[PDB]
Amino acid sequence: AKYYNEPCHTFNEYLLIPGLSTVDCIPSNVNLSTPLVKFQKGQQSEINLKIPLVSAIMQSVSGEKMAIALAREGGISFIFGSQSIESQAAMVHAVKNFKAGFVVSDVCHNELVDSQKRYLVGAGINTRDFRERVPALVEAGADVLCIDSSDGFSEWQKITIGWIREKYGDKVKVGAGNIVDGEGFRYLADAGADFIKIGIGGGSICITREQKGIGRGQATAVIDVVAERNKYFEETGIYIPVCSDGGIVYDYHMTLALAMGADFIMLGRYFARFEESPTRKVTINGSVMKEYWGEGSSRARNWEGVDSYVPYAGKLKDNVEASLNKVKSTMCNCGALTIPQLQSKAKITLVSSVSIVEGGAHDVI
Amino acid sequence: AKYYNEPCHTFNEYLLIPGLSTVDCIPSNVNLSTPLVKFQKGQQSEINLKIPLVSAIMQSVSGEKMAIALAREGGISFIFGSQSIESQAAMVHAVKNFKAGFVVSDVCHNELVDSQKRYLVGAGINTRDFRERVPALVEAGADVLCIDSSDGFSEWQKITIGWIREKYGDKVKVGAGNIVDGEGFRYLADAGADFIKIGIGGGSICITREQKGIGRGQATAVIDVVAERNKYFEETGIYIPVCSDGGIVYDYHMTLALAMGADFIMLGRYFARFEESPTRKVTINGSVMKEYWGEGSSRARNWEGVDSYVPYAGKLKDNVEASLNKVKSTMCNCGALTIPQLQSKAKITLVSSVSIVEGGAHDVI
Amino acid sequence: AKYYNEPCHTFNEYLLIPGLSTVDCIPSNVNLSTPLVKFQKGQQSEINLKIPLVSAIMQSVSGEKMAIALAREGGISFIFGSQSIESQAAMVHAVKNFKAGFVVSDVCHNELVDSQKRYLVGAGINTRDFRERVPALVEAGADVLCIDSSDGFSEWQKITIGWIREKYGDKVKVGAGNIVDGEGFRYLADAGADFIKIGIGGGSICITREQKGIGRGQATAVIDVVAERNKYFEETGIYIPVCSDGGIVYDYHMTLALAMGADFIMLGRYFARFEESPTRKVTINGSVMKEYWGEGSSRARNWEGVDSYVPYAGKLKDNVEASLNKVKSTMCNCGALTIPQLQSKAKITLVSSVSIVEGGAHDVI
Amino acid sequence: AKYYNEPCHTFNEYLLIPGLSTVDCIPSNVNLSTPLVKFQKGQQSEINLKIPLVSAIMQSVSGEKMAIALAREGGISFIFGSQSIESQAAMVHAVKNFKAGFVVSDVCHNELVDSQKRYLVGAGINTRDFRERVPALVEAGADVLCIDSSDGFSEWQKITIGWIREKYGDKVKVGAGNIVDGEGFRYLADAGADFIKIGIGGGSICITREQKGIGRGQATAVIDVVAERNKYFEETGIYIPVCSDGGIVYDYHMTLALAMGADFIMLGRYFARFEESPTRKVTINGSVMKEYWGEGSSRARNWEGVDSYVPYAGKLKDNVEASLNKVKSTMCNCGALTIPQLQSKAKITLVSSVSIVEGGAHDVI
Ligand SMILES: COc1c(C)c2c(c(O)c1C/C=C(\C)CCC(=O)O)C(=O)OC2
Ligand SMILES: COc1c(C)c2c(c(O)c1C/C=C(\C)CCC(=O)O)C(=O)OC2
Ligand SMILES: COc1c(C)c2c(c(O)c1C/C=C(\C)CCC(=O)O)C(=O)OC2
Ligand SMILES: COc1c(C)c2c(c(O)c1C/C=C(\C)CCC(=O)O)C(=O)OC2
Ligand SMILES: NC(=O)c1ncn([C@@H]2O[C@H](COP(=O)(O)O)[C@@H](O)[C@H]2O)n1
Ligand SMILES: NC(=O)c1ncn([C@@H]2O[C@H](COP(=O)(O)O)[C@@H](O)[C@H]2O)n1
Ligand SMILES: NC(=O)c1ncn([C@@H]2O[C@H](COP(=O)(O)O)[C@@H](O)[C@H]2O)n1
Ligand SMILES: NC(=O)c1ncn([C@@H]2O[C@H](COP(=O)(O)O)[C@@H](O)[C@H]2O)n1
Ligand SMILES: [K+]
Ligand SMILES: [K+]
Ligand SMILES: [K+]
Ligand SMILES: [K+]
Ligand code: NA
Ligand code: NA
Ligand code: NA
Ligand code: NA
Repeated sequence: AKYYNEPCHTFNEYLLIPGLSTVDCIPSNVNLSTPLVKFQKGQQSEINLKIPLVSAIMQSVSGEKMAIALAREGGISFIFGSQSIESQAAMVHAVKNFKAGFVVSDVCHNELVDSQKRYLVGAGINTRDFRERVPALVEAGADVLCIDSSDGFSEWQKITIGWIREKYGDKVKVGAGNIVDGEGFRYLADAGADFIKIGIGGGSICITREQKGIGRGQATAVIDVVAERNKYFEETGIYIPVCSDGGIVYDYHMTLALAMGADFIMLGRYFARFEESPTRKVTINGSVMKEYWGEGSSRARNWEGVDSYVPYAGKLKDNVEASLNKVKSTMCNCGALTIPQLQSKAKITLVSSVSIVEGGAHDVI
Repeated sequence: AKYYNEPCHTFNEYLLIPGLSTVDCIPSNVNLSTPLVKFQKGQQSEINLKIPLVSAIMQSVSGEKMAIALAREGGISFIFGSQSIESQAAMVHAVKNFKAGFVVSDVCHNELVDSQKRYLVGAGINTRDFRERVPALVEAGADVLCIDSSDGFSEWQKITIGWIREKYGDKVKVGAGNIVDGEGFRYLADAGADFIKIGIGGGSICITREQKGIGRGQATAVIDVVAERNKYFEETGIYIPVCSDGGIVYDYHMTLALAMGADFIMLGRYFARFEESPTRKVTINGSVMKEYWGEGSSRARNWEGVDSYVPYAGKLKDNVEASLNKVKSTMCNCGALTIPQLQSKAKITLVSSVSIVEGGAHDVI
Repeated sequence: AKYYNEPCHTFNEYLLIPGLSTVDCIPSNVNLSTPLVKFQKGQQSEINLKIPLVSAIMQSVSGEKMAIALAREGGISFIFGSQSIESQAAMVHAVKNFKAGFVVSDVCHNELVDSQKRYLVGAGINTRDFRERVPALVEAGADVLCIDSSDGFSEWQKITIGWIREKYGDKVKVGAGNIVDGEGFRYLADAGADFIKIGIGGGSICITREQKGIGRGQATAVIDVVAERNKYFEETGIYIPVCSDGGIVYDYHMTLALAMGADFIMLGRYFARFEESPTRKVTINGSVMKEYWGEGSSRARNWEGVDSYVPYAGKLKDNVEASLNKVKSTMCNCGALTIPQLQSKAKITLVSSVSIVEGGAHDVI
Repeated sequence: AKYYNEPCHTFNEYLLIPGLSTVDCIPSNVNLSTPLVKFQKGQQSEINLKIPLVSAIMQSVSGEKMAIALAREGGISFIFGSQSIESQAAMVHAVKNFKAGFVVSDVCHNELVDSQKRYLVGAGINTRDFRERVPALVEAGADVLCIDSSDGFSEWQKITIGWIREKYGDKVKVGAGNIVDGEGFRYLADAGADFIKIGIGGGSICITREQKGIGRGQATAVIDVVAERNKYFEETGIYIPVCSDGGIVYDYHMTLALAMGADFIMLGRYFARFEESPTRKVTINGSVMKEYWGEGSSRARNWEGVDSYVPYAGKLKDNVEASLNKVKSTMCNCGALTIPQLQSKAKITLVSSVSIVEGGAHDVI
């Protein structure tokens, strides 16, 4: 077998060490734009998010209301593919035609839209019924697709991406994953993926141990994939955006993920807490909660995972603004006005096993 | 004294990183056959389990019902030697002649059997009364034997194996152990053991600390012994199968043990939970349990250990099938269709002390 | 991004290994004097504390009573700058003119005073209203100033120090910070700071995680900054005193901080517990407590942090004497009669993650 | 300051890996004799314990009854020096003349005795009143002395040993300590100590943190001192026995300490639990306990430490026999018939931070 020189680490094990903060670096001047799909050296990505956040490909997270609310703030949602093809396509259609009208024939500056001023939206696909699902999603106006899988290091993803390239060329964008090391990244890169998703085991509703025992600390996975991605860019001139998917517990984990090289972040739990998630708001002994279940739970694929509750946080807007203000502020502490500058200048340290306690409040009531 | 460069590690500290999964790798096509006894280069083992699981040499685990139920699924049981010679021989006889008849003279495709279609069965032996016990076990039809001891790195095991080789040549198969490093493996190998058992301290009912303070993390022990075993094979052309005995807490620990090089796994607690274990099913406040005690407990050698209870799991069959389906699935994630292929391709990483939390469910109710 | 070879560590992870204790080293002969502001090689600092302790620049810690009580024992207080300029200046004035009289016009041997026998006092300043605040503090008789910030690695601190040097030359002393590595130290050194404050995240009332995720273990930060400070001294002949700010939980952490190279220590919680802190003494179910809130709490900047309680410890005097007696005693165990000698001779070891338990009381009721 | 390449470790972090156990190694044939005082190459120590255990120099442990009971089993006690000179001398006298008679003038094979068949006994001394105390202890018949201190790396110990050598030459044996590294060992060795005591912080009733912050993991201290001791022996031909003092929680820690090179072990808590300790047997809610307080507690030096209770274990004899049987058994697992052979052959591994759980009982009720 093959072993590694170092054990893997998660986001909670790192802290950012400040760099020189210049007078021009104030939160309001920080630009959080980031590339969504691959491009060649010297070019810009055809699709750029205005904020580096995308909602997870999950029944309990990315419905049409979520896709609209997130696109309004500059991010994009990946409508879950764990439903009928007709049903998923309808959600995509509804998001693409939201600015049309509520009836029949009887102003956000950071909104993410296409040349027709329509909100951008993504859609998850699987390696099974893609020959039928993909065309339906394209016709519905889906702006980007993403193969949804726990282990993307599969010949099935290569076949799926190939079928798409052969039928649509580079006109249909498709993300692939998840992978956790350079090998996996490289395989999906050569296969043609437009962006590669990183992460296995990190998800809040994912229990590696009580399952198959596959996975890797999210930080180590990101750092490793990013290095491979950069090597790949140098060899081929092709820059493939990568997504850190899962494991985000605190807002600062977002800054860490971006600093380590992730272009954007995929979150489930974070977004499930919002009013706009498709789940039910349930009140439990004075506490308003929201349902949250993984795609691996029996409750999902009935059309490996856990079914739970997350505290209600209110509307997506105020929460995302609060989170990103903290990211922007930290970026300035690091001397960065943009994500690429942060990825270049960030000073990232690992913290001791016997520590972390000093970081929080201690010896006080 | 002699010290080591690295501290030892247990199974819970590792995770498997996926490899390329090909289209032909589906769980149902995974072959879990594995060698039980040593053979020369270019040959096949005279005895091959159909599944890499064997039940522990314990009074509370391997009785005749267990031996039958496990052999039916492709594994083998080692009838405990902590009983009279006449008593142990009778159990072996009963298993060997089960397909004869229930009265007097008045279709499982993965069953493990001999050329006479009789279920295979093993039997534990000790370094004391082997001159009387061995012959009785052979006459009873025991297919394989195994010296049962916590520290097999002993001249007593060499003497026992020698007496067997001198009286039966290579016609009687005998496993030896337990050992935890290359030195111990090598000693029992040169002594003639047909398979070597790995593990000291890992057992669920074993408390190293509150005892002698001998032992080693099961993962490190396996990895070390396997390297020595491979070196030995290269020098002599003799391949000695090794058994990871104890420390298996979760199903994925099985995949880990095999990936690290263990040919098969010995379990006690896992099998004690089944209907077929010889212990009593006792109901405690709505919870049906089964008794489980170690061979080192006073409750056993009365014919060092602990006496406890394990939750009833039902019949052996459905449980073993569920466990192995998960192993097979993980093997495909690793790009392996067989155990040898898994041992060759597995990518095994250690996980941080400050982690493991990310792996399971977190920040959710 | 930039990574490090070792994870950071906190004070709780270290222990001092004794050196040769000579007959002349008794606690009463230990000199705890230490430099407060920078000087050139061959000179002495214009200001020397008699004890290496200074109270934090916080509303709940350094009021006029605290400044007087601490100066009497040989330390200095930094009157909080999170109040009106007129208000802060009045506190400084009151401390400077305390030995004048209680009415109107109708003997501590370790006291820290100026050439006029008046108690020394410091005052915190910010990078915003310094053009108005500084002059007012100088006129009031402030002996030393200190820019109060969580991330001193800022162009704003350079501008502030510059404005001070241009208007007052080297006649007005100003400390800067906080920083946690050589880079940050070097930047503030070249900027002209008279002393540099070390520490981000360590504070008892500071929660890095639930915030921005910036920081570093206090021990590692001190050790790193001190090495840079020593390198800087060798290159320029300028010795810049450094302050370990925050993270002190136990008295021995004080000895550790000094041994690692910190010239003096800044504490908040430690001093808040005293009668002389400006907060209210509140009795909670038989326990007399004192309020303690960080400057980052909403309760403070209303003229990021937490509001809490700390157990009442009584008057500053008896507590500081008890603490320093322990430091002095430990210094002799290390063969040191002075702080510089301790920094030179201390033998400092890191302790294992799996330990620390042996250090305290164990296996006893 | 001076730092180290590795963090220190305690006994709980190690396990012994078995070696070849020969047929002649049975517990009853294991010899636990060990040297108490220094000797030259080619010679034997003038005093050899029959078992490697000595009771701590504590008021709550080593009284006359303890000294008698322990000497009967082959060990020696160090009558506490924290009492009047007349009082301590009387205890020594009583032990030396126990085989005389209970009234006035009106058969253990492992007993430790002198040429007059009298039980051996030791006595602790301090660096203060030794000019009066020593003569009184010698006249009383004390067989060996030991300077009692938490930091033996002191010029005071050199002066004390010197005064003894000048007045008695090498006729009076005196141990010194405690130290935790090669430097300290070397200093007391050159000073003339007959044996050197290792350990600071390990004691069950010692709380390093809540004190001065001096100390080192007991295992690391022993390993380091032993290496220095062996180097010293090679350079001078003088073999100085060393004592691992404190930190023994389990019986296997005894085997570990000896395997790492300690010639003998000093214990406090272990012996306090016995009927023969001078403290009071107190019954607390059905549990018979014994008082146990450190020499650093105010309760002691009233003629830094804690006052507590330890569960009653009964008579010293049965307990020491049980403990040593386990040590002897483990020694055979390691292929050792004597302590020197164990120190030479022991294979000692460190165990992972994330482990230790596997070692004990797990996943069972
Ligand atoms: C597919 O959605 C995921 C993803 C993206 C991830 C994980 C996961 O468990 C599931 C659910 C797993 C399912 C439905 C089993 C099918 C499969 O193999 O894909 C994970 O651990 O990392 C990433
Ligand atoms: C023999 O069965 C075992 C085995 C196989 C192992 C251990 C163990 O404790 C016992 C019971 C120990 C007994 C009955 C003491 C006799 C002996 O020395 O064999 C263990 O720790 O690793 C493996
Ligand atoms: C300024 O006072 C501090 C200091 C000195 C430190 C920290 C901190 O949180 C605050 C409060 C932080 C505030 C009021 C936000 C403004 C700022 O950015 O300065 C810390 O973590 O290390 C040192
Ligand atoms: C002297 O007895 C000890 C010993 C042997 C040790 C320690 C200790 O705390 C005390 C009590 C400490 C006292 C009475 C203070 C006087 C002194 O300095 O000796 C310890 O930590 O390691 C070893
Ligand atoms: N284990 C499951 O059932 C399941 N369902 C989804 N997931 C993974 O977890 C991610 C969400 O993680 P989280 O809640 O944001 O930590 C998803 O985008 C996906 O990669 N895991
Ligand atoms: N300590 C004991 O009393 C005892 N009895 C059996 N054992 C060991 O534990 C193994 C079972 O481990 P487990 O329950 O499967 O974790 C046995 O095969 C044996 O090697 N240990
Ligand atoms: N987080 C906050 O609100 C806050 N307020 C003050 N501080 C920092 O904490 C220090 C006090 O730490 P402590 O209480 O002594 O551990 C201050 O000197 C400052 O550097 N942090
Ligand atoms: N801290 C104290 O008050 C105190 N008193 C004794 N000791 C140390 O602890 C040892 C006993 O340790 P333990 O109880 O056996 O773990 C003593 O021999 C001595 O070195 N420490
Ligand atoms: K900065
Ligand atoms: K795969
Ligand atoms: K000393
Ligand atoms: K052995
Ligand atoms: Na903190
Ligand atoms: Na998880
Ligand atoms: Na202790
Ligand atoms: Na165990």
